[PDB]
Amino acid sequence: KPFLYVVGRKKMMDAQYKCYDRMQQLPAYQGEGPYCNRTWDGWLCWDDTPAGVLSYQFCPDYFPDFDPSEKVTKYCDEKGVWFKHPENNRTWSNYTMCNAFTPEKLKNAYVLYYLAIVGHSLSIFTLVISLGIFVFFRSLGCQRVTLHKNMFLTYILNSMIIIIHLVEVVPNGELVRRDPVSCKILHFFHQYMMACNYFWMLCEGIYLHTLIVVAVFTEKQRLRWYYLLGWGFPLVPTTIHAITRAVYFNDNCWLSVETHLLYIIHGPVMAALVVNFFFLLNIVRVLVTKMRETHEAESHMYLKAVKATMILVPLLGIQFVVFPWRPSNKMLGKIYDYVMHSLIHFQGFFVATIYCFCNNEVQTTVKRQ
Amino acid sequence: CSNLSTCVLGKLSQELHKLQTYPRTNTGSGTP
Amino acid sequence: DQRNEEKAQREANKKIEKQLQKDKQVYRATHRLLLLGAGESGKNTIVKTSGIFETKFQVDKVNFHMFDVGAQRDERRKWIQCFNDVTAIIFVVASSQTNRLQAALKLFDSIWNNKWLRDTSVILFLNKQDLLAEKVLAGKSKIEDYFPEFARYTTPEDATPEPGEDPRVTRAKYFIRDEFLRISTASGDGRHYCYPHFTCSVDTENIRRVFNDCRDIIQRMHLRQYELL
Amino acid sequence: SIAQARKLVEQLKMEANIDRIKVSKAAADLMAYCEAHAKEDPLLTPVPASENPF
Amino acid sequence: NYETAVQFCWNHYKDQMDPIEKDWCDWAMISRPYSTLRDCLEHFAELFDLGFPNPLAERIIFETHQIHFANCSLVDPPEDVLLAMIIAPICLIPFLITLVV
Amino acid sequence: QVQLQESGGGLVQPGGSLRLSCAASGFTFSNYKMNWVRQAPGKGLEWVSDISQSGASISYTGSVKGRFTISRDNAKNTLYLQMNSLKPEDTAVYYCARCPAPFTRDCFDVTSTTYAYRGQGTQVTVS
Amino acid sequence: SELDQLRQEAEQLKNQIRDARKACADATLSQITNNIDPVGRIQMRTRRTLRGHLAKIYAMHWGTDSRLLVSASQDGKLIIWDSYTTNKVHAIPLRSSWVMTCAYAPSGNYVACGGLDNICSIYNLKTREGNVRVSRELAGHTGYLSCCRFLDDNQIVTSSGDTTCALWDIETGQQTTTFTGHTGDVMSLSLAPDTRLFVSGACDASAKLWDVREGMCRQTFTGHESDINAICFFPNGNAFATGSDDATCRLFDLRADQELMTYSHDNIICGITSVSFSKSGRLLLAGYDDFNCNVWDALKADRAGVLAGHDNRVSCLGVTDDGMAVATGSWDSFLKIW
Ligand SMILES: CC(C)CCC[C@@H](C)[C@H]1CC[C@H]2[C@@H]3CC=C4C[C@@H](OC(=O)CCC(=O)O)CC[C@]4(C)[C@H]3CC[C@]12C
Ligand SMILES: CC(C)CCC[C@@H](C)[C@H]1CC[C@H]2[C@@H]3CC=C4C[C@@H](OC(=O)CCC(=O)O)CC[C@]4(C)[C@H]3CC[C@]12C
Ligand SMILES: CCCCCCCCCCCCCCCC(=O)O
Ligand SMILES: CCCCCCCCCCCCCCCC(=O)O
Ligand SMILES: CCCCCCCCCCCCCCCC(=O)O
Ligand SMILES: CCCCCCCCCCCCCCCC(=O)O
Ligand SMILES: CCCCCCCCCCCCCCCC(=O)O
Ligand SMILES: *[C@@H]1O[C@H](CO)[C@@H](O)[C@H](O)[C@H]1NC(C)=O
Repeated sequence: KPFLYVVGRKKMMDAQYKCYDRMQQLPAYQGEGPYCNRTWDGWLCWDDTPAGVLSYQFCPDYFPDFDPSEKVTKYCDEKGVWFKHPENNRTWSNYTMCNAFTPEKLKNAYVLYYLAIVGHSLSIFTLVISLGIFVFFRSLGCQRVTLHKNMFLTYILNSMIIIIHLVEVVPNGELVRRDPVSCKILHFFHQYMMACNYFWMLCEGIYLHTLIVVAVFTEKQRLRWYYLLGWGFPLVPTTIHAITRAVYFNDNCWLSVETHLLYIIHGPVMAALVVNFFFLLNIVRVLVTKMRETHEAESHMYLKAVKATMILVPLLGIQFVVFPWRPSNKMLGKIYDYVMHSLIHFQGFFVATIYCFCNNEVQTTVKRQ
Repeated sequence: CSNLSTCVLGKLSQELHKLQTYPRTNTGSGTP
Repeated sequence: DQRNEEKAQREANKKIEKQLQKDKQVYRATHRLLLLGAGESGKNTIVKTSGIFETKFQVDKVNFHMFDVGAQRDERRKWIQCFNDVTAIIFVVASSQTNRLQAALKLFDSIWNNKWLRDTSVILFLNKQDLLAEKVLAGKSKIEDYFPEFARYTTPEDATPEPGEDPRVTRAKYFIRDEFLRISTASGDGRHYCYPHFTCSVDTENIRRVFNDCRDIIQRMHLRQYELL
Repeated sequence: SIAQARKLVEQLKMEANIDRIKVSKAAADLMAYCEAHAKEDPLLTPVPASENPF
Repeated sequence: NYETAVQFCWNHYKDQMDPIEKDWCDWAMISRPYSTLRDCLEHFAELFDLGFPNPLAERIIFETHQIHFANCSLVDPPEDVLLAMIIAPICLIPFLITLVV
Repeated sequence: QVQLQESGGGLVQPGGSLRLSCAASGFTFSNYKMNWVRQAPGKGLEWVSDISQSGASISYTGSVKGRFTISRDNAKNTLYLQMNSLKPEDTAVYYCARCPAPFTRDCFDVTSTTYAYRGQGTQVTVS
Repeated sequence: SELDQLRQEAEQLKNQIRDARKACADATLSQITNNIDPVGRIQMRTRRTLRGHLAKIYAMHWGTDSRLLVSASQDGKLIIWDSYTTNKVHAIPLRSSWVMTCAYAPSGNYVACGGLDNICSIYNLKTREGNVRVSRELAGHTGYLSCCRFLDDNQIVTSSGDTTCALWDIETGQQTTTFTGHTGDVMSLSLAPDTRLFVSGACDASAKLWDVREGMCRQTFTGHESDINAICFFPNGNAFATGSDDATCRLFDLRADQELMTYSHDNIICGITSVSFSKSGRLLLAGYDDFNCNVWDALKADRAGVLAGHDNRVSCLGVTDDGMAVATGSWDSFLKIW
C-alpha cells in the first residue's frame, strides 16, 4: 500500500489503542434501560449509547477519499445491540458519508485544475510578451523595471513548473505510485520557484516602500540583496523542507500537504507576504496624504486610493493575506477556491497587464517604435 | 499548509491525486 | 595588423564606462535645483558676473545642487529649456514703481505652462514677508490698487497665520499665494505641483523647506512610475 | 536710444545696395548642385552594405 | 481453518512482545507489535468470508488490553525541533529586510 | 519679417477713452498669443493684457482689469485695446507684443527690455 | 521727434529691400523644381545607439573624419564617440554641467563646449599628460553660449545668448571680431565651406550672413516668424536652411537675399531644434519637437522620410562630411546613427 495508507493505518492503530484504553477508563453507563454497549468498529469507537439514539461522529482521515468534514452514523437497534446491516447480518457503521462526495469533489477539483492550466497559460502568453518588451525596449530600462523583469521571470518559471507538475505528475497514476525522485526534485523546483515567486513580491514591496515611504531620494539601490532575497534566500527554506521531507514523512512525489513540514516553505513565505501587506498599508497611507495635500475631492480620492490598492494586490501578493485561511464552511470554502485560484493562477497575467500593458510609459514606447 | 492560501495549488494537487490515483474505500458489508 | 589598436580602444571604453558608472551615481544622487527669482526678489539672501552660480549644499545626507543664473539676460524663453531635468525650480517672489508681483505672476504663468516645464515642479518662495508686513499695516496700498479682486477676497478660515500676525497682512499674504495657485490649479494635469511658501530672506528653514518639498516631488515622481497617482 | 537706432539705418544702406541675382537663377544653381553630387550622396542613393560602415 | 489462522499470528505477536514485558506498556515500544497483530487478523479476514472486524477477531483484541495494558497504570519531529527550523527562517526575514534598506 | 505696426494713441483727458490698434503683419495671425505691454516714463516694461489665439482666454493686469478691454480680429490680423476711463497713471508708451512661439500656452519675455516681437509703441498720454 | 524722423529712412529702406527682393522674385524654387524627379520615400534605420550620456543631450558635432563625433549633455560630460564601434574614446568632465553647444575641430585635436557658463572651454584631445584638459577658456561673452564652430586650431566662432556672435583666438583668448547685429538670442551659427562667412539664427526671427574677416553683416533674412533655433549652410556655400519655432524650415540664399522655399506641414506645429543637409544638399534633415526627425526634400519641399526612433525631444543632429551617417542627439540621453 502507498505511504498515505501507511500513515492512515498508523493513525488508525493509534486510535485503536486509545479507545480500548478509554473503554476501560469510562465506567458502565446505564442509559434508558437496555443500552448499546460501547464497541470499536475497526475505524472509530462509539461510546455508550441509548437504544434508538443515532450516534454521530466525524469521518476519520485514514483514507485519501475520506474527509473529516463529513459525519458518520451508527444506529442502535431496540434490543441492546447496534444496528446490523441486512447484507450479511453483521454489525455495521454507515461510513458512506465520507466517500459519497468524491465524484463531485473530483469534478470540482478538475474545474480548479483546468482553471490553473488556463490561468497559467495566460500568465505565460501575456508575460513572455511583456518580459520581451522590457529587455527589448531598454528605454523603459530602470531599477523598477529590472526588478519587474526578475519578478516576471519568477511568475514565468513558476508557471512553467506548475504546468509541468499539473499536466505530467499529479494526473499520472502510474508515475506517482512509483514515487521516483524525478517527481520529488521537480516538487523541489516547484516549491523553490513558488518561494522565489512569493519572495520576489517582497522584493517589489521593499523596493516600492524604499522608493516611496523611506529613503525617497536615494536611487540605484543595491540590487545584490534583492537577487539574494528573491533567489538566494528562498532556497534555504526549500532545502530544509526537502531534506526533512525526505527524512520525515516521505510520501509519493511529495504531493501531500497535510504535514506541518511545508510550513518551513509557507511559514516564512506567509510572513514575507504579511510585510507586503504592511507595505501596502504604507504606500496607500502616503498616497492618501499626497492627495490630501492637494485637497482633491473625496469621490475622486477614493477612486484613486482603491485603484492604487487593487493594482498593488497582484504585485505584492496581497490576496494571500486578505484571504489567508480556507473557511471550514462548505459553501464559503467553495467560493473561496474559485476566488483564490483565479487570483493566484492569473496573478502572472495581472502583473503583466497592469504594470506592462496598462502602464502609460510602456504604451507610448511601443506605439512610437 | 493544508488550508493556507500559499498552498492552494498543493491542496488542489493533492485532492486531484488522492481521489483519482487511489481507489475508493469500500464501506459496504465486511468493512467497519 | 590593426586589431592591436582596437583592443586598446575597447579597453579604453571599459575605463570610460567605469567612470560614467561612478559619475552616474553622483549625478542621480545629486538633485539639481533652479533658483530663478523675479528681479529684486531677494534670491541672493536665500543662498546665504559669472554665467551661472552653482551652489552646493546637503541636507540629511542628500546633496542638492542649486543653480542661480547670474549673467543671463531677462529673455528666458531659450535657456529655461535647459532646466527640464531639474528636481524643482525655486521661484523667489518679491511679494511686495513697476508691479513686480504681476511680473512674477506672468513669469510663473509662462514657466508653469511651458511645454518643457510641464513635468518640473516649482517650489514657490514668496520672499520678503518682513517688507510686506509694513506695506499693509501702515497704509501705502500696494496690493489693492494693483489687484482689484483683493477687496472681494477674505482670508481662508482653514489658513494658519503666524503667531502675532494681523489679518490684514495674512489676507494679503495668502492672496499672493492664491494668485500663483490660480495658475497651478489650472495647468497641473497631475504632472507637476506648486509648493508655495512664505519665506522672508531671514528664515533658517528655507533650505529645509526645499528638502521637504523635493521629497514630495521625488515621491510623486515615483508614485507615477507605478501609475499609483 | 537715439544713437543705437542710427546703426540700424546704417546697416540697411549696406544691405539694400548689394548685388542680387534672380530667384530663377538662385534656384537653378541649387538644383544643379543637388544633381552634380547626387551620385556622391549616400543618404540620397543608398550605398550597399559593403561600403556602409554602420 | 479460520480459527487455526487466528492462533498463528497470535503467539507470533507474543514471541515478539514477551521480551518487552518489563516496559510493555510504553507506546513507542509497542508501535510495531500492536499493529502487526491486526494486519494478520484482517488478512485472515480476507482469507475467509467474515470480514474485519469480527467477534472471532475483536475478542482477541479485547483479550490483549486485559493481559498487559490494564495491569499497568494509565494516563516526525517534536514540537521543539519543528519550530527550530520554522521560527529561525521566519524571524530571519525581518533581519534581512532591515539590511536590504 | 515680423512687423507689428500699432495704430491709435495721443493725448486724452483723464476719464476719457482710446482705441489702440495693432496691424500685425509679416506672420501668421490667429496662431500666436497677442499681448499688450506699456512702459511708463521712468518705469520698466510692465504687462497690461493678453489674449489667446482664439479670443476665448483674456487676461488683464490689476489696474486695468475692468477699465481696459483687449480684442483681436484674426481676419484683419489686428489687435485692439479698448481703453476706457483713462487715469493719469495710464500715461505710457503702449506696446503691441506678440508671443514668441505659436500654438503654446506659455508667453515669455513680453516685458523684457529687448524683444523683437514687440511693436514700436504708441505714446498714450493722459493729461 | 527726431528718432521717429530717423525711422522714416529705416522703414523706407525696409520697403526698398522688400521691393528690391520683389524684382529678384521672378519665380519660386517649386516653379523650377516642378518637373524634377522626386526622391521618394527616404527610409533610414537606426544603425548605432550611443547610450553613454546621463542627462539630456543638448548638442553634437561630427568630426571631419566622418567617424568620431562629440556630444554635449546637461550632466557635464563631453563624450567623443567612435561611431563605427560605439567605443567611447573620451569622457571629458565639464566644470559647468549646463553645456548647450559643442564643436569638433576640423583637425580633430581640439574640442569645444559652451552653455550657461558663458564660457567656451577648448579641450585638447591630443595630450601627452594622460588627461583631456582645458586648453583655453573664453569668458568674454556676457550671455549663454548656444552654438560654437571651429575655423582653425586657433580660431573659433561662438554665438551667444547676448544677441552677439564673437570670433575668438584660442592663443590670446581674446575676441578678435565681435558681431553685434542681432536683436535676439543667437541660437545657432553655421560656417560656410570656405569658412569666410557664417550665418547665425537668432530669436529675432532673422538670420544674418556674417563676414568673419570684415566683421560686418552682409545680408539679413527675416523670412521666419518665430525664434530661429537651427541653421545650417548649404554644401555649396550659397544657401542655408533655418529651423524656427513656427514649425517651418526656410531655405534662404546668399545671392537672392530672400526665402526660396518653406518646408511646412499641417501635421507639424512644433518648433525645429536642429537642421542639416546631406553631402549633395538634396535632403534637409531637421530635428523637431515631435520627438523625431524629418527628411525634407530641399528642392521639392515635400517630406521624404521620418526618423522616429527617439523617446524625447531631438535637440541636435549632424550629417558626416561624406554624407554616410546622420547622428541625431535627443533629450533621452541617446544618440542614434541614421
Ligand atoms: C529552479 C530552476 C528551474 C530555475 C533556477 C533559476 C536560477 C538558476 C536562475 C534563473 C533566473 C536567474 C536570474 C535572472 C536574472 C538575473 C539578473 C542578472 O543581472 C541583470 O541582468 C541586471 C543587468 C541588466 O538587467 O541589464 C544577474 C543574475 C540573475 C539574478 C539570475 C541568476 C540566476 C537565476 C536565479
Ligand atoms: C535551484 C538552484 C539552481 C538555484 C540557484 C540560484 C543561483 C544561481 C543564484 C542564487 C543567488 C544568486 C546571486 C545573488 C546576488 C548576486 C549579486 C548580483 O550583483 C548585482 O547585480 C549588483 C548590482 C548593483 O550593484 O546594484 C549579481 C548576481 C548574483 C551573484 C546572483 C547570481 C546567481 C545566484 C548565485
Ligand atoms: C475567469 C476565467 C475562467 C476560466 C475557466 C476555465 C475552465 C476550463 C474548462 C476546461 C474544460 C475541459 C473539458 C471538460 C472537463 C470537465 O468536465 O471538467
Ligand atoms: C503553454 C503550453 C501548454 C498549455 C497547456 C497544455 C496542457 C493542456 C491540457 C492537457 C489535458 C490532458 C492531460 C494529459 C496528461 C497526461 O499526458 O497524462
Ligand atoms: C525545469 C523543468 C525540469 C523538468 C525535469 C526535472 C527532472 C529531471 C531529473 C532527471 C534525473 C532524475 C530522473 C531519472 C529518471 C530515470 O531513472 O530514467
Ligand atoms: C535536497 C533536495 C533534493 C531532494 C532529492 C530527492 C530525495 C528523495 C528521497 C531520497 C531517499 C530518502 C532519504 C534517505 C533514506 C532515509 O533516510 O529515509
Ligand atoms: C483587498 C485589500 C484591501 C486593502 C485596504 C487598504 C486600506 C488602506 C487604508 C489607509 C488609510 C489611510 C488614511 C488614514 C487617514 C487617517 O485616519 O488619519
Ligand atoms: C447510509 O447513509 C446514506 C446517506 O444518504 C444512505 O443513503 C444509506 O442508505 C445508508 N445506509 C443504509 C444501509 O441504509
